Amino acid sequence: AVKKFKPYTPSRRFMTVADFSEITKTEPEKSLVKPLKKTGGRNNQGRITVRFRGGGHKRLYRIIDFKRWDKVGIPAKVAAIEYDPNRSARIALLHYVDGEKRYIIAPDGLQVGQQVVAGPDAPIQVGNALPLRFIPVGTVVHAVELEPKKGAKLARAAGTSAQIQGREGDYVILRLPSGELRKVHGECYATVGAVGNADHKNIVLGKAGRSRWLGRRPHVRGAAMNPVDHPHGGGEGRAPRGRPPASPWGWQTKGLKTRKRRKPSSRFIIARRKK
Amino acid sequence: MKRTWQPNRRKRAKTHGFRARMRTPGGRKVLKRRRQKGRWRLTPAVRK
RNA sequence: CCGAGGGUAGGGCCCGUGACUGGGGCGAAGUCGUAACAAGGUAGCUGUACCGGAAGGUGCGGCUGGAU
RNA sequence: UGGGAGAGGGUGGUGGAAUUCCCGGAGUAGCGGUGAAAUGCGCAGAUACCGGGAGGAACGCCGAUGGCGAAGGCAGCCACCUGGUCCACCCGUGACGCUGAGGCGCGAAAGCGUGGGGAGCAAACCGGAUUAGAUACCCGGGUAGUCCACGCCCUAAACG
RNA sequence: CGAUGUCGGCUCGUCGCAUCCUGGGGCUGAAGAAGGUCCCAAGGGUUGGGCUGUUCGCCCAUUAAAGCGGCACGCGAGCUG
RNA sequence: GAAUGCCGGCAUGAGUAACGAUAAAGAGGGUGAGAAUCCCUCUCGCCGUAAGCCCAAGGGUUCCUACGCAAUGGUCGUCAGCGUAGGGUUAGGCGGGACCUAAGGUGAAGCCGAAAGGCGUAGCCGAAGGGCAGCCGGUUAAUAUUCCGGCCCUUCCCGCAGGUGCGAUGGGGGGACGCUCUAGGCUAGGGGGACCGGAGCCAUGGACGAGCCCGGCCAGAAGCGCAGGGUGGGAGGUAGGCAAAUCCGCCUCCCAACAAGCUCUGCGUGGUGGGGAAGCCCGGGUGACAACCCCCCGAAGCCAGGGAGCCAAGAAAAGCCUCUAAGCACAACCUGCGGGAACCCGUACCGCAAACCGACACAGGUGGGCGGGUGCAAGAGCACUCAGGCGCGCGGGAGAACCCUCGCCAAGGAACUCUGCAAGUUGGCCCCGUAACUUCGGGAGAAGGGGUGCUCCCUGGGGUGAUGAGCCCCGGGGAGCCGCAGUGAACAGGCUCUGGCGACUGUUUACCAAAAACACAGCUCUCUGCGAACUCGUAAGAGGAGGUAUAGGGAGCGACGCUUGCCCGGUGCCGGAAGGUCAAGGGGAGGGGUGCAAGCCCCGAACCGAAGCCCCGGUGAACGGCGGCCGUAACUAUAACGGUCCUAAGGUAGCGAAAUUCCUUGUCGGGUAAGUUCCGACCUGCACGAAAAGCGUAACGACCGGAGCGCUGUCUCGGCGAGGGACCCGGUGAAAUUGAACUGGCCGUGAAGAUGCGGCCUACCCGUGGCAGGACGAAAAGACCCCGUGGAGCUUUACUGCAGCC
RNA sequence: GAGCUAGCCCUGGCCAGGGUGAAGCUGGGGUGAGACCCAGUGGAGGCCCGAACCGGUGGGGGAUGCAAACCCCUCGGAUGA
Ligand SMILES: *C(=O)[C@H](CCSC)NC=O
Ligand SMILES: [Mg+2]
Ligand SMILES: [Mg+2]
Ligand SMILES: [Mg+2]
Ligand SMILES: [Mg+2]
Ligand SMILES: [Mg+2]
Ligand SMILES: [Mg+2]
Ligand SMILES: [Mg+2]
Ligand SMILES: [Mg+2]
Ligand SMILES: [Mg+2]
Ligand SMILES: [Mg+2]
Ligand SMILES: [Mg+2]
Ligand SMILES: [Mg+2]
Ligand SMILES: [Mg+2]
Ligand SMILES: [Mg+2]
Ligand SMILES: [Mg+2]
Ligand SMILES: [Mg+2]
Ligand SMILES: [Mg+2]
Ligand SMILES: [Mg+2]
Ligand SMILES: [Mg+2]
Ligand SMILES: [Mg+2]
Ligand SMILES: [Mg+2]
Ligand SMILES: [Mg+2]
Ligand SMILES: [Mg+2]
Ligand SMILES: [Mg+2]
Ligand SMILES: [Mg+2]
Ligand SMILES: [Mg+2]
Ligand SMILES: [Mg+2]
Ligand SMILES: [Mg+2]
Ligand SMILES: [Mg+2]
Ligand SMILES: [Mg+2]
Ligand SMILES: [Mg+2]
Ligand SMILES: [Mg+2]
Ligand SMILES: [Mg+2]
Ligand SMILES: [Mg+2]
Ligand SMILES: [Mg+2]
Ligand SMILES: [Mg+2]
Ligand SMILES: [Mg+2]
Ligand SMILES: [Mg+2]
Ligand SMILES: [Mg+2]
Ligand SMILES: [Mg+2]
Ligand SMILES: [Mg+2]
Ligand SMILES: [Mg+2]
Ligand SMILES: [Mg+2]
Ligand SMILES: [Mg+2]
Ligand SMILES: [Mg+2]
Ligand SMILES: [Mg+2]
Ligand SMILES: [Mg+2]
Ligand SMILES: [Mg+2]
Ligand SMILES: [Mg+2]
Ligand SMILES: [Mg+2]
Ligand SMILES: [Mg+2]
Ligand SMILES: [Mg+2]
Ligand SMILES: [Mg+2]
Ligand SMILES: [Mg+2]
Ligand SMILES: [Mg+2]
Ligand SMILES: [Mg+2]
Ligand SMILES: [Mg+2]
Ligand SMILES: [Mg+2]
Ligand SMILES: [Mg+2]
Ligand SMILES: [Mg+2]
Ligand SMILES: [Mg+2]
Ligand SMILES: [Mg+2]
Ligand SMILES: [Mg+2]
Ligand SMILES: [Mg+2]
Ligand SMILES: [Mg+2]
Ligand SMILES: [Mg+2]
Ligand SMILES: [Mg+2]
Ligand SMILES: [Mg+2]
Ligand SMILES: [Mg+2]
Ligand SMILES: [Mg+2]
Ligand SMILES: [Mg+2]
Ligand SMILES: [Mg+2]
Ligand SMILES: [Mg+2]
Ligand SMILES: [Mg+2]
Ligand SMILES: [Mg+2]
Ligand SMILES: [Mg+2]
Ligand SMILES: [Mg+2]
Ligand SMILES: [Mg+2]
Ligand SMILES: [Mg+2]
Ligand SMILES: [Mg+2]
Ligand SMILES: [Mg+2]
Ligand SMILES: [Mg+2]
Ligand SMILES: [Mg+2]
Ligand SMILES: [Mg+2]
Ligand SMILES: [Mg+2]
Ligand SMILES: [Mg+2]
Ligand SMILES: [Mg+2]
Ligand SMILES: [Mg+2]
Ligand SMILES: [Mg+2]
Ligand SMILES: [Mg+2]
Ligand SMILES: [Mg+2]
Ligand SMILES: [Mg+2]
Ligand SMILES: [Mg+2]
Ligand SMILES: [Mg+2]
Ligand SMILES: [Mg+2]
Ligand SMILES: [Mg+2]
Ligand SMILES: [Mg+2]
Ligand SMILES: [Mg+2]
Ligand SMILES: [Mg+2]
Ligand SMILES: [Mg+2]
Ligand SMILES: [Mg+2]
Ligand SMILES: [Mg+2]
Ligand SMILES: [Mg+2]
Ligand SMILES: [Mg+2]
Ligand SMILES: [Mg+2]
Ligand SMILES: [Mg+2]
Ligand SMILES: [Mg+2]
Ligand SMILES: [Mg+2]
Ligand SMILES: [Mg+2]
Ligand SMILES: [Mg+2]
Ligand SMILES: [Mg+2]
Ligand SMILES: [Mg+2]
Ligand SMILES: [Mg+2]
Ligand SMILES: [Mg+2]
Ligand SMILES: [Mg+2]
Ligand SMILES: [Mg+2]
Ligand SMILES: [Mg+2]
Ligand SMILES: [Mg+2]
Ligand SMILES: [Mg+2]
Ligand SMILES: [Mg+2]
Ligand SMILES: [Mg+2]
Ligand SMILES: [Mg+2]
Ligand SMILES: [Mg+2]
Ligand SMILES: [Mg+2]
Ligand SMILES: [Mg+2]
Ligand SMILES: [Mg+2]
Ligand SMILES: [Mg+2]
Ligand SMILES: [Mg+2]
Ligand SMILES: [Mg+2]
Ligand SMILES: [Mg+2]
Ligand SMILES: [Mg+2]
Ligand SMILES: [Mg+2]
Ligand SMILES: [Mg+2]
Ligand SMILES: [Mg+2]
Ligand SMILES: [Mg+2]
Ligand SMILES: [Mg+2]
Ligand SMILES: [Mg+2]
Ligand SMILES: [Mg+2]
Ligand SMILES: [Mg+2]
Ligand SMILES: [Mg+2]
Ligand SMILES: [Mg+2]
Ligand SMILES: [Mg+2]
Ligand SMILES: [Mg+2]
Ligand SMILES: [Mg+2]
Ligand SMILES: [Mg+2]
Ligand SMILES: [Mg+2]
Ligand SMILES: [Mg+2]
Ligand SMILES: [Mg+2]
Ligand SMILES: [Mg+2]
Ligand SMILES: [Mg+2]
Ligand SMILES: [Mg+2]
Ligand SMILES: [Mg+2]
Ligand SMILES: [Mg+2]
Ligand SMILES: [Mg+2]
Ligand SMILES: [Mg+2]
Ligand SMILES: [Mg+2]
Ligand SMILES: [Mg+2]
Ligand SMILES: [Mg+2]
Ligand SMILES: [Mg+2]
Ligand SMILES: [Mg+2]
Ligand SMILES: [Mg+2]
Ligand SMILES: [Mg+2]
Ligand SMILES: [Mg+2]
Ligand SMILES: [Mg+2]
Ligand SMILES: [Mg+2]
Ligand SMILES: [Mg+2]
Ligand SMILES: [Mg+2]
Ligand SMILES: [Mg+2]
Ligand SMILES: [Mg+2]
Ligand SMILES: [Mg+2]
Ligand SMILES: [Mg+2]
Ligand SMILES: [Mg+2]
Ligand SMILES: [Mg+2]
Ligand SMILES: [Mg+2]
Ligand SMILES: [Mg+2]
Ligand SMILES: [Mg+2]
Ligand SMILES: [Mg+2]
Ligand SMILES: [Mg+2]
Ligand SMILES: [Mg+2]
Ligand SMILES: [Mg+2]
Ligand SMILES: [Mg+2]
Ligand SMILES: [Mg+2]
Ligand SMILES: [Mg+2]
Ligand SMILES: [Mg+2]
Ligand SMILES: [Mg+2]
Ligand SMILES: [Mg+2]
Ligand SMILES: [Mg+2]
Ligand SMILES: [Mg+2]
Ligand SMILES: [Mg+2]
Ligand SMILES: [Mg+2]
Ligand SMILES: [Mg+2]
Ligand SMILES: [Mg+2]
Ligand SMILES: [Mg+2]
Ligand SMILES: [Mg+2]
Ligand SMILES: [Mg+2]
Ligand SMILES: [Mg+2]
Ligand SMILES: [Mg+2]
Ligand SMILES: [Mg+2]
Ligand SMILES: [Mg+2]
Ligand SMILES: [Mg+2]
Ligand SMILES: [Mg+2]
Ligand SMILES: [Mg+2]
Ligand SMILES: [Mg+2]
Ligand SMILES: [Mg+2]
Ligand SMILES: [Mg+2]
Ligand SMILES: [Mg+2]
Ligand SMILES: [Mg+2]
Ligand SMILES: [Mg+2]
Ligand SMILES: [Mg+2]
Ligand SMILES: [Mg+2]
Ligand SMILES: [Mg+2]
Ligand SMILES: [Mg+2]
Ligand SMILES: [Mg+2]
Ligand SMILES: [Mg+2]
Ligand SMILES: [Mg+2]
Ligand SMILES: [Mg+2]
Ligand SMILES: [Mg+2]
Ligand SMILES: [Mg+2]
Ligand SMILES: [Mg+2]
Ligand SMILES: [Mg+2]
Ligand SMILES: [Mg+2]
Ligand SMILES: [Mg+2]
Ligand SMILES: [Mg+2]
Ligand SMILES: [Mg+2]
Ligand SMILES: [Mg+2]
Ligand SMILES: [Mg+2]
Ligand SMILES: [Mg+2]
Ligand SMILES: [Mg+2]
Ligand SMILES: [Mg+2]
Ligand SMILES: [Mg+2]
Ligand SMILES: [Mg+2]
Ligand SMILES: [Mg+2]
Ligand SMILES: [Mg+2]
Ligand SMILES: [Mg+2]
Ligand SMILES: [Mg+2]
Ligand SMILES: [Mg+2]
Ligand SMILES: [Mg+2]
Ligand SMILES: [Mg+2]
Ligand SMILES: [Mg+2]
Ligand SMILES: [Mg+2]
Ligand SMILES: [Mg+2]
Ligand SMILES: [Mg+2]
Ligand SMILES: [Mg+2]
Ligand SMILES: [Mg+2]
Ligand SMILES: [Mg+2]
Ligand SMILES: [Mg+2]
Ligand SMILES: [Mg+2]
Ligand SMILES: [Mg+2]
Ligand SMILES: [Mg+2]
Ligand SMILES: [Mg+2]
Ligand SMILES: [Mg+2]
Ligand SMILES: [Mg+2]
Ligand SMILES: [Mg+2]
Ligand SMILES: [Mg+2]
Ligand SMILES: [Mg+2]
Ligand SMILES: [Mg+2]
Ligand SMILES: [Mg+2]
Ligand SMILES: [Mg+2]
Ligand SMILES: [Mg+2]
Ligand SMILES: [Mg+2]
Ligand SMILES: [Mg+2]
């Protein structure tokens, strides 16, 4: 339920902010945070390898449990729901009856005080994690492992989900958030429900400084540069592309497919994405 | 206005100093050449 | 002190007028088509919407003030 | 107080028929379409047939000259929440009524905003016909939209 | 071309006369007044504005008249730009 | 003898420019061979959120003292940051190290690369971050939290006493955190005092006064007081914190809770130790048994790890505390006390500058802290002033032009000019009041106006205190006084109307462009299923991202509103298991060389044989493209209408002489006395047009047009005045340039613009202040232009390669 | 060679004073309940004015400079990209 502002500056006209309603606890678990080393988009050579990064707010990385089969059969209580700056989803603090504490991605509808559990027998309930093979067909699911024991890989951004479409041998058929149909192995774990904070996409940043807070530095168009910089550079006056639209490194950028041809996982993609 | 030379003792020793030169093939050739030329200083002076 | 009034500045309403522009009424015998009246030759009308030299056409839903 | 009939409204679920697309099988020389045709589709294997799958929308028979609502309007089936209404008994209140300028709310379709959805249909638009023309009627395509959620618009042959 | 700064303006003049005005004349299709045309004449004079970078030109209000050309399209070791 | 040759020497310009902020000087006395320039005194001026003081960096003896003045100092010099010599820097507590970790660097394990080398977990290094024990005064020519004095404190070793399951690089707690706003109580700092202490003072008309002037504190252990921070206690279970655990985490129960208690800081007090002014006399001495007290203001600092709100969600590690493990419980650890032990390096001086960076004693540049008082609404603004520091290392005259910076101006008031360029005007605060339009915020300080000092009288509310007085803060009313003028000085918007462009705040060509350019939220297309795509790298490895389609890359467009039409024949991209073409390779019909021969050797047709291309389709917010001629209406004109040629399709809405219109100052209308610009229209748009977006749009702009009001030295049209220069005298004393020169005008001539040639004219020799017409004056081997089988950046369906990808 | 400059990383520091007055909260009004209105409180913002600080808009001076980019007046930002 994104929050609007009254137009008392030019920027507040359009700025929207998340409502932070579900959030119940406003400082993180000290034993579960570590420093998140900012890169600026520089690699170990010191070279920029991802342009226009840097200068964002300081952040702490919250260690997330993307396995959950770590603690089969051990129930936990949902102790708190918290803001995580490192991802779009909110996070849930779990107090296991073990005493062990862990963060998971907070699915939609998860309530503080309820109990979650992981394992092949867990009830089909929002927040529980089971291997895919034991989840009934049609179940909306999130935080899906892509190979057994390798960690939750798919459907983690705010609002996303995968839907279980059918089974075939050792594999289940998922409709990913992109609409691709894919075979994922049945022993791969997944969590019942959709990721929460589904309004995240309707946030209007509102001003250029807001992008700067997130570490987004200004993006400069190819058509704004010179020929030494960019295929679109140069020209007297403004200029149209004057060639097929291209990246700074010269490859075409309107249509040109880029997935590797002979990639082994092609045997597991049923149908490519949609819309 | 601000000129180009803004002296800094730690910067000087860590950039042109004897130990920076020794750690690198080109820095050792600098030392080898300044010794062969007979320089009284192989490396810039800084107080430290 | 108040004070006719004069001056300065800014508002409100009305009237007249204006390059040009909008459609309206009217005018014995102009040009284009033929939308409506018969099932008017695609039943018509309709609110809306999009489109077309023009009447109009088509979509969606509605009315019989429609015929057989 | 005790009863009743009903597509009255809202929420959540859920069933089968059909269309379209996808995969597998089998099969070959046309299919489609019209007044007649052509565009279109088809040996790169279509149409017609069988099995599998996905998805949206609408609910056949019952169904009526029927029922419900103040109107707009409401039709598979199930559950919950909720309105109106009629009948019987003749128990309670004791004229507490009628209407109603303003006000407030509801208000088909189309249209608008922000998300989503998209099978079929289909403004615009393209093509094939017809024609003197044919910015039409007919034919093959096809985008909004038609569907959902919230928020707008407030119109009508909103008619008995 | 081992460099002669290039438009216009401003400032400062100076010269030519094929004379705009003023002075002197002949002819007139010169009644007067006012013109037209040509001859002599360079002493002095030849305004202030609107527009445009403008030169030029058109317009306003005047005037005896609001002349035309040269001086490296006079003048940037004088200014402007 | 020439190479704008090379090196050196020495000329010319020339006793010329200049002598480095216009804060400013005068005199007396001293010293000395010599004095505007050194020392001393008095007077004057300048800074005072500094031009004063303290740190850090950087510099490296410049510090202090004696003796010097050749050179250095823009003059002088007896002076000096200069020459010579001697002296000077004292730490367990300040800073760094024997402590921690941050980016990053390095790197046993390991990975990679022809070599050199590149990576890389832990570990190690790495600080202005964490952590950790000293305050006040005195002393030197020169150091001082360092020496000394007083009062405090830290760690290490050993010992005594008492207590305890002691013990760690291992587990846990803590350390430990943002931005804005902010409470209570304090301190720093400051204002006042009719109170306390003080050398004196009474002038010039008056005052011996509740007069003037000066000062009225600082540090302090335990204890106590005030104000705060931190913190639940008990028990049972326990499978989690990579062994163990009595610790920690989780569940339960009992008790305690806006507390209290324990604990830790800040402030006050505090044994005690210090300090102590004017004035006067010669840095000192006196004052002085100095006094050291009350009231007010009051932090941005302290209590602090305080409170609240918000989104963009805010280091690590050690110290420290707790738990246990081997081990050891004769040990070991905790608490108290005692004695001993306590190392290395820095410390002088400059430090907004004459000692640092700028070749200079250079008007530039340089991070942190303190930065007093009065008034002006506030304040670090402005004016003046304290403490303290300076008068800027050439002066003395004169009172021309001209230049700079500044002041004023009759009448006019933009007539100036490309342009109101520049300079006026306006200017703070309080009150009254305020338009179109709007996205309802704004536009707005709209505009426009009134008030503003001083005196007396009455009165309201708050803070401190006590509810009162005093001090202090915000006021309300009445009556008066003076001047030309009351934000009386200084600091402090001119305003409006209307267009173009860009939504907006931002960014940019360091050093000629700040803009309409870039960016920007936002819109769309496209790629990417995760060992993602993409990027850097030979690779390993990285970034992407410890992210996962509500995410990430690429591209265009550029808030928002209303919208974004037709063309897929060419190019691109996407789809298409057929067909055609197609390399190595497979195959081997059929040949050939050689040998006596077995054989050896070579060529080789059909046929099979990938991507790519061809071919079949799709696709525009992919590259792009969106017609011509002729005729036609009952006045004319013009064509709603028709004919025909061509195309892949013939530009729709909206806009239009435009930041686009050539003809052009198009035509008409507005504004003006007059308008090539401006605004509104028209449309035969040379040559607009829909995300290289189309048309609008409130607000915004040191952007660019046009107009009006206000006001002006911009101008008619100039005048006067000030100061710094220019000028003269003393001191010091450059420069580019320069073939040599005994270097005039005209009319000619001459390589076509002559001081230098011809003819004539004119002219005694040499300077000084001025002006710029010439010396085709100086400067820089023309940037334009061409030429060279010269160079370089850029492009592409030029050629040929290569990475990369298939 | 990144001691100048450009970007990023780690860790610190700085931004006088005044003005405007968002949401929220409270109360009052309102209604079937609401929306909503009013007042108070509150203190938001690439908000406003203006020093430090960061800039470099217009003009003038300078032009063998005080300076190989400076000086004067004026002007932009100043809680934020
Ligand atoms: C012509 O005007 C020329 C241009 C020099 S700068 C391009 N000027 C002198 O030649
Ligand atoms: Mg908003
Ligand atoms: Mg609003
Ligand atoms: Mg939330
Ligand atoms: Mg930690
Ligand atoms: Mg990293
Ligand atoms: Mg690295
Ligand atoms: Mg490196
Ligand atoms: Mg990149
Ligand atoms: Mg980057
Ligand atoms: Mg993310
Ligand atoms: Mg979150
Ligand atoms: Mg799998
Ligand atoms: Mg979004
Ligand atoms: Mg961020
Ligand atoms: Mg951009
Ligand atoms: Mg460009
Ligand atoms: Mg460019
Ligand atoms: Mg480059
Ligand atoms: Mg290139
Ligand atoms: Mg290129
Ligand atoms: Mg280009
Ligand atoms: Mg360009
Ligand atoms: Mg162009
Ligand atoms: Mg360009
Ligand atoms: Mg381009
Ligand atoms: Mg092009
Ligand atoms: Mg290209
Ligand atoms: Mg896909
Ligand atoms: Mg600089
Ligand atoms: Mg530096
Ligand atoms: Mg250093
Ligand atoms: Mg350093
Ligand atoms: Mg350094
Ligand atoms: Mg180095
Ligand atoms: Mg070194
Ligand atoms: Mg080597
Ligand atoms: Mg070498
Ligand atoms: Mg040397
Ligand atoms: Mg030696
Ligand atoms: Mg060296
Ligand atoms: Mg009809
Ligand atoms: Mg008809
Ligand atoms: Mg009909
Ligand atoms: Mg008909
Ligand atoms: Mg149609
Ligand atoms: Mg066929
Ligand atoms: Mg076949
Ligand atoms: Mg579907
Ligand atoms: Mg009864
Ligand atoms: Mg309706
Ligand atoms: Mg057709
Ligand atoms: Mg025909
Ligand atoms: Mg559709
Ligand atoms: Mg009816
Ligand atoms: Mg030349
Ligand atoms: Mg020369
Ligand atoms: Mg020249
Ligand atoms: Mg020259
Ligand atoms: Mg003039
Ligand atoms: Mg006559
Ligand atoms: Mg004359
Ligand atoms: Mg004359
Ligand atoms: Mg002119
Ligand atoms: Mg000319
Ligand atoms: Mg002209
Ligand atoms: Mg006359
Ligand atoms: Mg002339
Ligand atoms: Mg000429
Ligand atoms: Mg010419
Ligand atoms: Mg000229
Ligand atoms: Mg000239
Ligand atoms: Mg000049
Ligand atoms: Mg000129
Ligand atoms: Mg000259
Ligand atoms: Mg000259
Ligand atoms: Mg110019
Ligand atoms: Mg010779
Ligand atoms: Mg020379
Ligand atoms: Mg030479
Ligand atoms: Mg020579
Ligand atoms: Mg030489
Ligand atoms: Mg010599
Ligand atoms: Mg020489
Ligand atoms: Mg010499
Ligand atoms: Mg001389
Ligand atoms: Mg001279
Ligand atoms: Mg000079
Ligand atoms: Mg000088
Ligand atoms: Mg000065
Ligand atoms: Mg004197
Ligand atoms: Mg003197
Ligand atoms: Mg002297
Ligand atoms: Mg002397
Ligand atoms: Mg002296
Ligand atoms: Mg002061
Ligand atoms: Mg030095
Ligand atoms: Mg000397
Ligand atoms: Mg001397
Ligand atoms: Mg000597
Ligand atoms: Mg000297
Ligand atoms: Mg000097
Ligand atoms: Mg002497
Ligand atoms: Mg010393
Ligand atoms: Mg000590
Ligand atoms: Mg030791
Ligand atoms: Mg370490
Ligand atoms: Mg290191
Ligand atoms: Mg270290
Ligand atoms: Mg440190
Ligand atoms: Mg210390
Ligand atoms: Mg102490
Ligand atoms: Mg001594
Ligand atoms: Mg103990
Ligand atoms: Mg913490
Ligand atoms: Mg933390
Ligand atoms: Mg920290
Ligand atoms: Mg905040
Ligand atoms: Mg104190
Ligand atoms: Mg005070
Ligand atoms: Mg007396
Ligand atoms: Mg346990
Ligand atoms: Mg403390
Ligand atoms: Mg004393
Ligand atoms: Mg005494
Ligand atoms: Mg502060
Ligand atoms: Mg604190
Ligand atoms: Mg706090
Ligand atoms: Mg760390
Ligand atoms: Mg024992
Ligand atoms: Mg040692
Ligand atoms: Mg010292
Ligand atoms: Mg100092
Ligand atoms: Mg400075
Ligand atoms: Mg400083
Ligand atoms: Mg100083
Ligand atoms: Mg010096
Ligand atoms: Mg000094
Ligand atoms: Mg000096
Ligand atoms: Mg200096
Ligand atoms: Mg004081
Ligand atoms: Mg003030
Ligand atoms: Mg002076
Ligand atoms: Mg000075
Ligand atoms: Mg001086
Ligand atoms: Mg003088
Ligand atoms: Mg004189
Ligand atoms: Mg001055
Ligand atoms: Mg004056
Ligand atoms: Mg006067
Ligand atoms: Mg005047
Ligand atoms: Mg005027
Ligand atoms: Mg006037
Ligand atoms: Mg004017
Ligand atoms: Mg101009
Ligand atoms: Mg003023
Ligand atoms: Mg108005
Ligand atoms: Mg208004
Ligand atoms: Mg207006
Ligand atoms: Mg407007
Ligand atoms: Mg409004
Ligand atoms: Mg005003
Ligand atoms: Mg008054
Ligand atoms: Mg007075
Ligand atoms: Mg102002
Ligand atoms: Mg214009
Ligand atoms: Mg802008
Ligand atoms: Mg711009
Ligand atoms: Mg625009
Ligand atoms: Mg806009
Ligand atoms: Mg924009
Ligand atoms: Mg700003
Ligand atoms: Mg520039
Ligand atoms: Mg430049
Ligand atoms: Mg430069
Ligand atoms: Mg400039
Ligand atoms: Mg520019
Ligand atoms: Mg600007
Ligand atoms: Mg730019
Ligand atoms: Mg923008
Ligand atoms: Mg947009
Ligand atoms: Mg989108
Ligand atoms: Mg690469
Ligand atoms: Mg290699
Ligand atoms: Mg990573
Ligand atoms: Mg842009
Ligand atoms: Mg609008
Ligand atoms: Mg095409
Ligand atoms: Mg095509
Ligand atoms: Mg194509
Ligand atoms: Mg092939
Ligand atoms: Mg084309
Ligand atoms: Mg083209
Ligand atoms: Mg259209
Ligand atoms: Mg036009
Ligand atoms: Mg015109
Ligand atoms: Mg236009
Ligand atoms: Mg054009
Ligand atoms: Mg034109
Ligand atoms: Mg023109
Ligand atoms: Mg005209
Ligand atoms: Mg007119
Ligand atoms: Mg025309
Ligand atoms: Mg384009
Ligand atoms: Mg263009
Ligand atoms: Mg426009
Ligand atoms: Mg606008
Ligand atoms: Mg702007
Ligand atoms: Mg601007
Ligand atoms: Mg004007
Ligand atoms: Mg003047
Ligand atoms: Mg003077
Ligand atoms: Mg002399
Ligand atoms: Mg000298
Ligand atoms: Mg000679
Ligand atoms: Mg001679
Ligand atoms: Mg001579
Ligand atoms: Mg002569
Ligand atoms: Mg000639
Ligand atoms: Mg001659
Ligand atoms: Mg001569
Ligand atoms: Mg001769
Ligand atoms: Mg001769
Ligand atoms: Mg001669
Ligand atoms: Mg002669
Ligand atoms: Mg003569
Ligand atoms: Mg002289
Ligand atoms: Mg002279
Ligand atoms: Mg001359
Ligand atoms: Mg000259
Ligand atoms: Mg001169
Ligand atoms: Mg000359
Ligand atoms: Mg010459
Ligand atoms: Mg000349
Ligand atoms: Mg040369
Ligand atoms: Mg040349
Ligand atoms: Mg040259
Ligand atoms: Mg040149
Ligand atoms: Mg040429
Ligand atoms: Mg050639
Ligand atoms: Mg040649
Ligand atoms: Mg060449
Ligand atoms: Mg080349
Ligand atoms: Mg690629
Ligand atoms: Mg640097
Ligand atoms: Mg600030
Ligand atoms: Mg403040
Ligand atoms: Mg105000
Ligand atoms: Mg308020
Ligand atoms: Mg609140
Ligand atoms: Mg601001
Ligand atoms: Mg203001
Ligand atoms: Mg600057
Ligand atoms: Mg400047
Ligand atoms: Mg100015
Ligand atoms: Mg000059
Ligand atoms: Mg210069
Ligand atoms: Mg300056
Ligand atoms: Mg100034
Ligand atoms: Mg400001
Ligand atoms: Mg501020
Ligand atoms: Mg920031």
